[PDB]
Amino acid sequence: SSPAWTQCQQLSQKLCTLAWSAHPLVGHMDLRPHIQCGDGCDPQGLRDNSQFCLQRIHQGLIFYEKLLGSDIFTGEPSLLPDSPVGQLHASLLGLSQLLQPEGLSPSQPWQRLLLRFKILRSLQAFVAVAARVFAHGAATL
Amino acid sequence: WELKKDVYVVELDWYPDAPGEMVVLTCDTPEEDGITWTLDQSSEVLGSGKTLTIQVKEFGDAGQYTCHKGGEVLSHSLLLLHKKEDGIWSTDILKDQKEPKNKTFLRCEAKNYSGRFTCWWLTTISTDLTFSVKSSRGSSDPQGVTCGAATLSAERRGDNKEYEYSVECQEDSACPAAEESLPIEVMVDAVHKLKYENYTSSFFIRDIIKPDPPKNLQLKPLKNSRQVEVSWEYPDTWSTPHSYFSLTFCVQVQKKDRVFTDKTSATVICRKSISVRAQDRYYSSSWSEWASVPC
Amino acid sequence: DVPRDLEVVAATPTSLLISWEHDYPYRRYYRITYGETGGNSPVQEFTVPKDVDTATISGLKPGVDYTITVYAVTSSYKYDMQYSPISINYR
Ligand SMILES: *[C@@H]1O[C@H](CO)[C@@H](O[C@@H]2O[C@H](CO)[C@@H](O[C@@H]3O[C@H](CO)[C@@H](O)[C@H](O[C@H]4O[C@H](CO)[C@@H](O)[C@H](O)[C@@H]4O)[C@@H]3O)[C@H](O)[C@H]2NC(C)=O)[C@H](O)[C@H]1NC(C)=O
Repeated sequence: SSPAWTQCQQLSQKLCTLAWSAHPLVGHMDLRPHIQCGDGCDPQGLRDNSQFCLQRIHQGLIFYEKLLGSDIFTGEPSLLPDSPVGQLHASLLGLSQLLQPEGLSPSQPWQRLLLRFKILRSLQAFVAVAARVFAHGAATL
Repeated sequence: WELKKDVYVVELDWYPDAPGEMVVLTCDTPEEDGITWTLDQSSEVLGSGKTLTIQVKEFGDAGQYTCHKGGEVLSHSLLLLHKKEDGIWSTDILKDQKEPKNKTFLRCEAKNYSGRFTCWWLTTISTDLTFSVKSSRGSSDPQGVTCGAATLSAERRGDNKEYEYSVECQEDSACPAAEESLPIEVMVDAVHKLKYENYTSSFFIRDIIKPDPPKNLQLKPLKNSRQVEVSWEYPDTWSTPHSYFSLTFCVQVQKKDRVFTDKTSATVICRKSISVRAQDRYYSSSWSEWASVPC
Repeated sequence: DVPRDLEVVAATPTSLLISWEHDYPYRRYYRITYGETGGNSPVQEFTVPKDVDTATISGLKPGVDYTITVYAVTSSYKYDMQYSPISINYR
């Protein structure tokens, strides 16, 4: 029942670090599934009932692990050796498992490079929300 | 097009050649009698009839058009010019900041996740300027953001004679903890005399965050140790609860000797000076300005 | 402009050797710009790779205040994270 707040806090913090450790875009440039207010991931909401929030976080993590393991990321143009995608994927898996242990297509290469950037940006926002949730829960619950 | 009641913007392809647009003005009245038209303060009759056709080519063609009948003023319309030069709308009024990136005319910053932020811009011009600021989250089903009046905020001899304007905005229904889906759009209408220009910016609050510096920076001697205990607090403006909206810090004694910590304290060897800055612990965004204390 | 994080390490009557500290790992490379403080000169610029924190600014003019700025370039996208520039004024 205790979703191991401390371990979740530590993992979510590492996910935030990884997500900002490298810039996604290559030699490439251009100019041009969300935790909403009703999802109860805000402090007052986590206070009353935390299961809603944690279910929403779990669903988000599964969503991103699926994207990171998809052909958008595996396959050409091949990710650089400095990419944190490998580690990010493993950490998303790691965390989703701590939450519940028991139990739109890439074509042209320029389009995968841009999609990877977009997914990673959106992932940064998501992981930050999760990190604040686990840190508050760890400190107050 | 109408930029407010009785204020029109023309749109001209601006070239030394330019035939400059035919505009049809209509007198607001019922109608078809001894109507005459004048421009600005000149008594020169430009035409008669319920409509007046103008070949708008220069600023001399803009201004206040007034229609009259039987010694009475019927209606008045102000014409402004929006220049398009070599296919791009003019940006003569505002100076380019180049700060986060190039062609940057509007700069926006947020000190916390409350839906409150500030935008600023620069100008060389001091007189006959008006600005109007509007904002919304998204374009499609736009959600309200309320902005205050634009105001001079700083004025920084001639070579360096520049004026800085600013506005403060607040998102109407903000949810600081939520993952933002649609960006905030900011639009500035700028009018210099009879010249119209518009400027726009688009961003997520998370990306414009820059915390204020850490507060109450202090040095406390340690007992059977001979180094100091550096301490500080989160800035008053930062979002609360701090247990959720966490910060990370950098302590520097003066590469130069730098320590990183999530704690609001650190232990260093103070020579004969200590600086601390802050950043969002989980997203990133800009580091705050430094807070210093002499060793 | 007392404490530092971008600093002039060395200097001649026509040059400055500048140095700074890496602060944003999400950087792609650095952009350096320089021009007379009064801003009556154009502002010249050049780039430096991500992993380089030192540069030489040649052909300057003595008795001329120069504003030197350094940016940590991420990208140029409408919604990419854009970090604040850091600058100093010298001579
Ligand atoms: C920033 O600058 C741009 C360029 O000046 C500016 O765009 C212009 O805005 C107006 C209004 O949004 C545009 O007009 C619209 O398009 C057509 C033709 O005018 C019509 O669908 C509408 O016009 C009116 O027509 C009738 C009156 O004549 C009425 O039935 C009614 O009042 C209609 O509204 C419509 O408004 C204009 O075309 C653009 N310009 C370009 C190049 O497309 C933009 O609005 C500025 N931003 C701000 C915040 O003001």
